Order: sequence, then C-alpha cells, then structure tokens
Amino acid sequence: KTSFGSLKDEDRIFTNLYGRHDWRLKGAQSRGDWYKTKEILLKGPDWILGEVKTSGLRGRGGAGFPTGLKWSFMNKPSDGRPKYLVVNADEGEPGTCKDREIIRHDPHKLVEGCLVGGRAMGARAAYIYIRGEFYNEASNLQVAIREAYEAGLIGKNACGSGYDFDVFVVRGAGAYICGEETALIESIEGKQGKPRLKPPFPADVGVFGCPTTVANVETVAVSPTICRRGGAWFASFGRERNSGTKLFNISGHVNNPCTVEEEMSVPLKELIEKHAGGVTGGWDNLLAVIPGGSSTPLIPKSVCETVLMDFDALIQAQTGLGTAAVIVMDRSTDIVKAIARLIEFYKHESCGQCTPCREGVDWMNKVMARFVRGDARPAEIDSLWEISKQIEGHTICALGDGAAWPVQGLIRHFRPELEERMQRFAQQHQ
Amino acid sequence: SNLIEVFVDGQSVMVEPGTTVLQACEKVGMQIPRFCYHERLSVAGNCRMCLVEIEKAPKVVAACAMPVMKGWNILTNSEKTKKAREGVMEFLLANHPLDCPICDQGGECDLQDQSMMFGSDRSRFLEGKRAVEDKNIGPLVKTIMTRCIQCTRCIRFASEIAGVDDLGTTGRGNDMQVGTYIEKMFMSELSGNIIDICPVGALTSKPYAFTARPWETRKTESIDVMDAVG
Amino acid sequence: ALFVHRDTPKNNPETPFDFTPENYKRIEAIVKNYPEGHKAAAVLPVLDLAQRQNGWLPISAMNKVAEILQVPPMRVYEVATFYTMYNRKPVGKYHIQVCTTTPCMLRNSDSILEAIQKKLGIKVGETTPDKLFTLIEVECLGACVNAPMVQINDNYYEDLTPKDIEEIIDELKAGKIPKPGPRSGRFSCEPAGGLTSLTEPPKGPGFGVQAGL
Amino acid sequence: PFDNTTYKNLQHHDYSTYTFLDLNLDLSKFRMPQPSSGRESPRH
Ligand SMILES: NC(=O)C1=CN([C@@H]2O[C@H](COP(=O)(O)OP(=O)(O)OC[C@H]3O[C@@H](n4cnc5c(N)ncnc54)[C@H](O)[C@@H]3O)[C@@H](O)[C@H]2O)C=CC1
Ligand SMILES: Cc1cc2nc3c(=O)[nH]c(=O)nc-3n(C[C@H](O)[C@H](O)[C@H](O)COP(=O)(O)O)c2cc1C
Ligand code: SF4
Ligand code: SF4
Ligand code: SF4
Ligand code: FES
Ligand code: FES
Ligand SMILES: [K+]
Repeated sequence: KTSFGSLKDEDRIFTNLYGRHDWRLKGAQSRGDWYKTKEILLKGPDWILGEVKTSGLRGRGGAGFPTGLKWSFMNKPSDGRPKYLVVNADEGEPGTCKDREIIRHDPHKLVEGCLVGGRAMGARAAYIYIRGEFYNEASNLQVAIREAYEAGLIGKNACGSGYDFDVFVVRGAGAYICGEETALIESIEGKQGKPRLKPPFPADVGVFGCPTTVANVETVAVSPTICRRGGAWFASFGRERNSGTKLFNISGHVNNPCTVEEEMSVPLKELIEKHAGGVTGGWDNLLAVIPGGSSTPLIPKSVCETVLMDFDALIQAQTGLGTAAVIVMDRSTDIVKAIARLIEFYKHESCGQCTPCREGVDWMNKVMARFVRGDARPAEIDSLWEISKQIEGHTICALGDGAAWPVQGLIRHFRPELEERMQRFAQQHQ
Repeated sequence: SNLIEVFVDGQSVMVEPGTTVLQACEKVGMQIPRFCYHERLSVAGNCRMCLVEIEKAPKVVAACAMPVMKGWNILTNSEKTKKAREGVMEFLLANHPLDCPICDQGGECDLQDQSMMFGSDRSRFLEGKRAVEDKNIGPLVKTIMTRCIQCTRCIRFASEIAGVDDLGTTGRGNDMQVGTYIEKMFMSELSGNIIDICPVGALTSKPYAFTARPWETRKTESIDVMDAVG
Repeated sequence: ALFVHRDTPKNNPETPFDFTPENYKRIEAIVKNYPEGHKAAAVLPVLDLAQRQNGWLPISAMNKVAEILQVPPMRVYEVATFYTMYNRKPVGKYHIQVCTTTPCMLRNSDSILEAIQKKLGIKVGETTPDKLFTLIEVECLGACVNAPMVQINDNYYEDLTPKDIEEIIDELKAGKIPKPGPRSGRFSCEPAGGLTSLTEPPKGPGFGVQAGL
Repeated sequence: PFDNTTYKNLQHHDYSTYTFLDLNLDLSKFRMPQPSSGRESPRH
C-alpha cells in the first residue's frame, strides 16, 4: 500500500469517541470491551509482549519509542520489590486534547488496558495520574473503576485469572512539567514535580524506588485491541515502522476544530480538508501549521502540500509527529506573537531545577517580546539561534528541547518577516 | 578483580563498577568544573557545568551523575565540551548581579574562577536582571539571595548532615527561591558550614562581614580546643 | 504572587483550621491508598482536600497536613508553592480562569477576557468587592479544539462568545449553576458540520477476534 | 433502539466537590493490602 487514509468505521480503535453511546460498563461491554480478557491474561506475559511488539506500535506520548521493547524492559524476575504500571493522563501540551476524550468517553478501555499491561509486565497495581483540571473526567474514571471492581473484572482474582491487580487514580495539581514520566513519578511520591536524571531509568528505579513503567493513555487503551484483533491487523495500517491509527486534534484557524481517529500516514492536506472542513479562507489562505503541538516546530504552506502525518516523514521535514496536534494559522496571523506566546507558556511552565532551561527560556521570552515589538537588531537573530543551541541537549529533561525547537523553526522559516518588522520599527522610531 | 577499563583523553585507567565520570577524571588527575557537586553530599546534577563529551556518543552527559561504561572514552578538553561549559557559564552569569566589589566571596569565588578559566569573556545579555528579596536566618549567616545560583547545596546539607530539614526551594521557574518560606532562623550546631559550601556570595559570615579579603590573609594551620574532638 | 510568607493578622499559624470527621475518614482512605513507609505520597491529595474544605490554604492547613502526615512543614510549603492550583491567598467564590495560550488565542480568547473584564468591572488578578468572582489567566487546559474556553471552579465552559460568557456570569450571579459544556451546537468534540466519522453503529463483542485466543 | 444523535455523558452535570473523595472512600474496601518497606518513614 502506498496511499493512506480514509479509515473505515469498523477498524477504529476508539468507538464512541464522541460519547454518543453509553460510557458505563453495560455500554462498554456491548462494544467489545472486557471480552475474553481471561484468555489474554492466561496466554502469558511473553505472548502479550510479542503481540504488542509484532504490531509495530510506538509510543503515542510524543517520543515515538517502540512500546514493545519498553514494556519488555521490566519483564524480569522480581527481587522482592513490587512492580508498577503508571498511566500518564496529564496531557498538558497545547493543542492536545485526545486523552481527555479517551478518559471521559471510554474509561473501561483504559481500565482493561491497565489490566493487560499490568499482566504483561507483572505489575502489582496501576497508578493513573490524571490532570488536576480534569475533575469530571477523573470522577467518570473512578466511577468506571468502581463498576469494574464490583463486577470482578479488577481487584482480587481479576477476571478469574488468579492475578491480583488494583487500579488507582491520583489527581495532579496543575503542572505541565508533571506530564513527563520522571517528574510524574516524583509527583506521585508527594514531592515537587522535578524530573530525575536518567540513568537510573524508571524500569530500574521508578515510583517509591520500585520498578515502574510509565505509558500514555492512548498507548495503553489500544493494547486490549492489539491482543484481541492481533498484531498483523494493527500493522496493516500506516507505513513501515509507522503502523497503526492515530487520534488527531485539529484546531486553530480551521472551519471545524475537532478530534478524529485516522490512519497513521494520512497526508496533512487531505486530513485537514476532509475532517476539519478545510482552513478558513481556503487552502490559499494557509500560512503555517504546527503538526505536533507546541513542542514541535512549525512548517510553512510549501511544506504542508505533500507531507505525511507520521513520525518519519515529519522527522524528515525537520519536525516531529509529537502528540498529533495540528494547530493551523492562516495568513491573517501575527505568527511572531504566536511563537512569543508559546515561549511565554514555556517560561510559565518550567520546573526551574536545572540552569540552562531556567535561565534560557526566560531569555528567549524577553528577546521574543522584543522581537514582537520590533525593538531589536537583525544581528541578534542569529544570536538567538545560538541561545537555542545552548539549551537543546544540555538539560535534564526535554522541556528545554521543546522550548528551543519553536524558536528555531520560526527563525528558519520566517527570518524575512522578523527583519521586516525590525526595519519598520527602526524607520518609524528613528 | 572486577575493575573496568575506561579512557580519559585516550589514557586507560581502571575503575570500580559504579564509578562516575567525574571520579574517574579525578583519578587520572583532571578536575571537571562543578557547582552543585560535593563529595560529602548527595548528587543533584542540576548545575550542568560538569557536562562532558563521550567519544562516539552524540550527547553530552553530566559527569557528576553518569556512571562509567566499559570502553568509554572521556574527552575533557574537546571542542563541544568547552562549548557546553561556555554556554552554561553564560546562562549562570546572565542573571547574576554586578556585586563583586561589595561581596565577601570576591577573590575566592568559585563562579569567578570558573568564569575566568572555562567561561567566555563577554556578555550578550541585553535585558534586565532579576532581583530576589533578602531573607533572615539568624545573626550568624548574612543572606543575599540575589547572588544565589540555585545549586541546592543548602537543602542537601541541612537534610543529610545537619538533619534540620528547614531550607527548601519555593516557587517555579526563574522565580524559584531558596529559603525557609517563613520568619525562621537556621540555628543548628553545624549551621555555619553552609558558608563554606556556598560557591557564591549568597551566604556569608556575618561577624567576618566587610573586614578582610582572601588574597591578603596569612593561613596558619592549627587545632581547635573548644571541645575534645580536636 | 509572592513566594514568601509574612504573618498577617488574618493569615498566621494561630489561624484556626481543623478537618471535619468525614474529611478525616477521606484522609485515612487516601493514606491507605499508598504503600507503608511512603505516607508523604499522600501530601498532594490531602492538602488539596484541605483547600476543598476552605477554598484557600492559609498557613494552618499546611502545618496541619505536615502534622498528620509526619513530614517537615518545609516539604508541604514546597508542594504548595510549586503547584498553581493551591491558593495561598483567599480567592472569591467563583474562580474564573481564562485560557490564553496560542490555540485559544487563535480563536479570539482575548475578546472573552475583555468581555469578562468589562462585565465584572475588574482586571486580571483582581477580585470583585462582593468576593464573588476572581478573574485570572491560565495556560492550556486541555480543551484546545473547543477554543475559546474558560474554567469556573471545577466546570469547563467551552466554545464561547462574549454573549455566552455574559450569560454564564449572569446565571452565576443569580445563584444558579449552568451546564458545563460547549455553548455551540456540538456536544463534546465532534465537527460542527455533522459526524465525519463513527457514523456506523459499533460492531460489538467478538468482532475481528483472532484465532487461538 | 440505535441512536447516534444524543449525548450520553450527562452525569457530570450532577457531580459535587467531594464526589472523587467519596468514590475513593467507597473504593477503599475493595483494595488489596499494600506492600511495606519495613519502616515507618525514610526518616525513621
Ligand atoms: N505528550 C505530551 O504531552 C508531550 C510530548 N512531548 C514529546 O515527548 C518527547 C520527549 O519526552 P521524553 O519522555 O523525554 O522522551 P524520550 O527521550 O525519553 O523516551 C521515551 C521513553 O523511552 C524510554 N527510553 C528511551 N531510551 C531508553 C533506554 N536506552 N533505556 C531505557 N529506557 C529508554 C524513556 O525512559 C521513556 O520512558 C518528545 O518527542 C516530545 O515531542 C513533549 C512535550 C509534551
Ligand atoms: C515537558 C514534558 C511534558 C510531557 N507531558 C506528557 C503528557 O502530558 N502526557 C503524556 O502522555 N506524555 C507526556 N510527556 C512524554 C513523557 O515523557 C513520556 O514520553 C510518556 O509519559 C510516555 O511515553 P510513551 O507513549 O512512549 O509510553 C511529556 C514530556 C515532556 C518532556
Ligand atoms: S529543562 Fe527546565 S523543566 Fe526540565 S528539568 Fe531543567 S529546569 Fe526543569
Ligand atoms: S558571588 Fe562571586 S560572582 Fe557573585 S558578586 Fe560575589 S564574587 Fe561576584
Ligand atoms: S545560597 Fe549558595 S549553597 Fe544555597 S542553594 Fe544558593 S548557591 Fe547553593
Ligand atoms: S556538577 Fe554535575 S550537574 Fe552540577
Ligand atoms: S490552548 Fe487553550 S485549552 Fe489548550
Ligand atoms: K560562601
């Protein structure tokens, strides 16, 4: 297959994405959830890991790490410490709202994914770290967990397999930096949400010092469907090493901003013109697209024509798939103001533990405010580029890279706009 | 023996398993620049000055917290190591106040010495610097939090050696401040040792304030007689 | 906005605060949710529960949480100052938070901000003299496809115009509670031009199950 | 009767401030016993 897209409704992972059906246990069990889970738990953790890694499923958090190897990292005999599975339900990245829909309208899929993953790596329990803002979603998730507990699906002797598995929900307290796995682990332990240094990896020392595997909501909820339908069916979609389906949140300057499930290698133009109803003012009015949320750089209208929405094609285009969050800006947008607002967001959401991000992101915030106002000189522009090269790769966590990348993308694709703004300010003020 | 062979600038050296890169470089005789590392405190790894380049590895690693692997070639004088050191010095000196003539750490400041050795020689910071409100922790330690570099040796010493657990970092981002968050004094029997471990002039000795300068003092090695410890 | 504390007469360690017995049972359940020897992992919910009893956190719930969990109070101070939800200053009855990040700014959230500022007669970070509304600015709240959007207390009000947020404020001032949903035609996140996907009924159990399972 | 026109997630209109904590309190009776680290606290 060379052309991708137009996914049929029978192949969608997340049926009832929009909440049109019952989200409770009766409604979820009638859609195929919680079906033959005992066979999955009894066929073996190695069988589950093999079925996961055969499908070519990658991490849906944004890193794109292969989840089969990551889940098999902690598939080791115990040394007296318990093992833990942790679900990352923070979703603080701008443009990304898919996990909210997953935990609001399909919570039993998340619970079954927690059980299947915990059996896959021998985890004692599941700690779902939900966002603090998502109070109603957390209440719905706890209601579904209570329904699963009452029906005997989770808890002592889960689904009649002899495996004991608990599911816990921990509410956050409004921190974007707590979305990253090590900072999330420290946040569960009742400390400041400051990321750890790897090594040690969470598979060796994680939450409470126990071995821990942190996985996204989307990459957990697909695993029961992986075990039931099979890995080859999931591998049939998408290109090589880009297999499966993806939840895309299209927002910004579009006709119909929406969350939709589609294939992995869909062209961006086809996806926007089909599911979002096209951008405002037609495709000739498009200025820029951020394809993977605020952590990824933008691409201009020329790049957007023949780009595929998977990991490899966007890495080739000097960007990343990220969380598959398409923010669209038309030609009536002050894009420098948008990038300055993104850098201000990164300055306000920064844990401040390590020096390069803590000073540099504030430095880019000040110089991008000056760039928006035009009170700068062109020789600063390359200097700002160098500042980005002093943040990317020299930080504890990846918030520094995710703050340096939008500045680099904005500079690379719109240096003439910034130079025109600076020369206009110099003409009008001197 | 279970020693493993690592390389510092092409020179082989045997180390115990679990040894860090910084300890191996100290074994071969090279002192990697550091701010938050202390051999009697727990490893924090946040100042990012100890970043060094391993050969055939496209990412600098923090030598104060990175255990050595077999066959690793550590390059302590490579080009990108010096680039990382210069960038970290620029970030550290971006918000530091111009207080060197009126600061008691002048002449024995670690930040000054490593800025002279491994840092650059000019500033590109055209913006305004931050200012931090001063704190009071007693009549022993004079506190100027504007000069702090958030190295978190304060909390590590007060939690692991003094056993007080009264200092901490309040806030987030560039507004993160080291303090007690309330009007409390840090009175332990080993409090003044924090003046020894602060690499900057944020915590100074209040009786010693504005009296002398390190280059003009003569050092005489003697023995304390205040107790029977010696 | 200050990250240091000064003992005001209305905010001091002698300010009376204590948990209700049902809140105490909730606290016991929360600390039973965690393994033994790691009781400090319950610092994050329990302290928040204290705010859920008071609406704000003076420095007497901080010390009480530190006392009932056997942790030093400095760790509780660090936790309360690090996270943005913990109100160390007494906010009004309805804490309006307007998202002004780039995906919400692209859909004209500043118009909502100035509409609320004109209706309530206050500014960003200010409180009404009746102690009813507090208007501040927040980052992305995870409903970017429903931009522009505000959050009032625990509820989300999305897909708003200035008229819709004025009606929300009018309903809140009258003593009622509105429906926490998008103000447009769509229900949660579907496209406004009808369902572009998931039009077919779901297949049900046993669909596509591989052999040997 | 199949119906794709109504929104079935209407329970969150009736959730109170203590709904999550009461749900956790009710769930506390179903949980398995927690493991122990052998000490009361790391400061013990
Ligand atoms: N989903 C979201 O809300 C956001 C996502 N992102 C994206 O996430 C990524 C940055 O996040 P990270 O967690 O730092 O990604 P990545 O550097 O860490 O690694 C992903 C996972 O693989 C594991 N891993 C990788 N190499 C390993 C090894 N050799 N041994 C053991 N485990 C190993 C890590 O422990 C982690 O769990 C970027 O791609 C960024 O675009 C960024 C911001 C927000
Ligand atoms: C600053 C930052 C914020 C992040 N926020 C989230 C998040 O909110 N949700 C999430 O699933 N991953 C987030 N991540 C990515 C995680 O580090 C990690 O990749 C994820 O929890 C698990 O990835 P996986 O899908 O491969 O299992 C964030 C990463 C960084 C650097
Ligand atoms: S890069 Fe920023 S957010 Fe990440 S650890 Fe360093 S200071 Fe914290
Ligand atoms: S601490 Fe060092 S760099 Fe800072 S003012 Fe004092 S001597 Fe100068
Ligand atoms: S005051 Fe000194 S010792 Fe304390 S954290 Fe700051 S730089 Fe480190
Ligand atoms: S000495 Fe290693 S990061 Fe500070
Ligand atoms: S950008 Fe406003 S909710 Fe995400
Ligand atoms: K000092």
